[PDB]
Amino acid sequence: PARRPFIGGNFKCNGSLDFIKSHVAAIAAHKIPDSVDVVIAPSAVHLSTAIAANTSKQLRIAAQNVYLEGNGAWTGETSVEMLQDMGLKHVIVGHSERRRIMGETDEQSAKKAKRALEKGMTVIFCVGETLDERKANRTMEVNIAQLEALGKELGESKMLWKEVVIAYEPVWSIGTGVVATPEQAEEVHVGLRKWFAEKVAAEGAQHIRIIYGGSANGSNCEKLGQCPNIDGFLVGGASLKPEFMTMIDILTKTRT
Amino acid sequence: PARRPFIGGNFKCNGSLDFIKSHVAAIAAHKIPDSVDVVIAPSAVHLSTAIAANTSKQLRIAAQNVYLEGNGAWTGETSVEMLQDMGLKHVIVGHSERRRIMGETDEQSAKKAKRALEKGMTVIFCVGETLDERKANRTMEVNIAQLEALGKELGESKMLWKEVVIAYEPVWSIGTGVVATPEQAEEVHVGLRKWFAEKVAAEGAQHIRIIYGGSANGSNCEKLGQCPNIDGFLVGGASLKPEFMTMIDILTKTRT
Ligand SMILES: [Ca+2]
Ligand SMILES: [Ca+2]
Repeated sequence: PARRPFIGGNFKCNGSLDFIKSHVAAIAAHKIPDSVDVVIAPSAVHLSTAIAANTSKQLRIAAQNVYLEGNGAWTGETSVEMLQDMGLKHVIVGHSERRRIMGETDEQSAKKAKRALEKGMTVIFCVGETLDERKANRTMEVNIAQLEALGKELGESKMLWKEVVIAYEPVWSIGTGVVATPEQAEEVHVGLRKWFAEKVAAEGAQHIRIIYGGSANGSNCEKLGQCPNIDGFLVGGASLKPEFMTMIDILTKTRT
Repeated sequence: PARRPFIGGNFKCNGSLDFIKSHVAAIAAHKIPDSVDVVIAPSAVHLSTAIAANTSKQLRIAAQNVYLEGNGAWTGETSVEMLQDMGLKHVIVGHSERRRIMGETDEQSAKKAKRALEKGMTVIFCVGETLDERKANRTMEVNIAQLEALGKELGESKMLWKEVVIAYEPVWSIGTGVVATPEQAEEVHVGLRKWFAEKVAAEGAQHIRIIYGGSANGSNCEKLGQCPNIDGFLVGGASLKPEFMTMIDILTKTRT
């Protein structure tokens, strides 16, 4: 029931070539212990540049999205095969900006994840409810439906769950500066542990990482990290700034 | 009423790092006259690699898609600003694989194009009808609705049309090996010229390029290129092969 802490930084649709070289170099220059997983996710056109600038043996690079077919006639998309050819092993799937703004459905998110996992990738799988859904008292029902879809696609092959990191990001917390309270986030995380224990495996539930995202930063992260079911963070805006490195330091001290 | 010929090659969701280096080098080694525009569009994660391998002063590199906002919280997307920072000036908008498979609407295609054009980019703007629509005798109505949307977004600023290249690709011809006959394609192109003359400008209609796509290759392209309203080609599968270079040679001889 001892879990390795995880922190991811999602650059989103931001960055120039020079900023990527500079900021990746600054993170890579920081001490990153071997006892914590640290991942950053640049925009797709910047992945090659980030890889070249990454001089750290610990720092990993992730893609922000992937398509759910292999190589073929899919103009504008990126395949799992392309990422692995570049040497990448991490990918974000189902981010709310894609679920709620660009119409990506529960099942499509689940199918993207399944294919990446079967190929041997680590998937940061995102779930979260909107303000309306929370007001209608549907928080846990929404979050569990999103996960259930993945369970459906995965099947009785529960071994693929081993490379899933679940990221809970309430939609009303994304980019708004309104971070959830420790009480709000821990409640949802506890909910998800119990679902995982019931629907997948009790021993598995003890080992899978569940991270919190949505306005997480260097000021508010320490208190959150003390919640027992919060294994780390998926960081948006702050991952573009010097305080990402400070978050790495605090995560290490809190949970290792 | 003399128009500069244009050929584009869309790699789609294909390629490895090594294949991109190798194939871009092979195209770049070919003689490309200054009297024809030649553009290739690698997948987004390969753009940097293609740029580095491109030793030609004539060859241009395009992106396969772009989003319709500037830099911000848009996980998985690419901005016009990112492309220009990389030194790119061409982008494909509204490819049918995105209209018909991934739900990209007429107006969204139009808004993507408008933003790219306002920033100074050249847009290869794709239109085309499905087999069902052609059977219901709606070919011209479909194609013109798709373009009208762009006219709507553009406005009384008809000067932005100067950097548009229209690509007609019947959907039933895309990736199927069923190329349209010269008669079928020329008919549609004539239709589009007349719309452009009526809704935009008679002098403009004399200068805008309209290219044909859909199973175009080195065997069937010469006859097509002799149609007066077909100014060149948007090439899919064949752009990944050695015959792309042969198509460049024939286009030059036919239309310059
Ligand atoms: Ca995030
Ligand atoms: Ca094409």
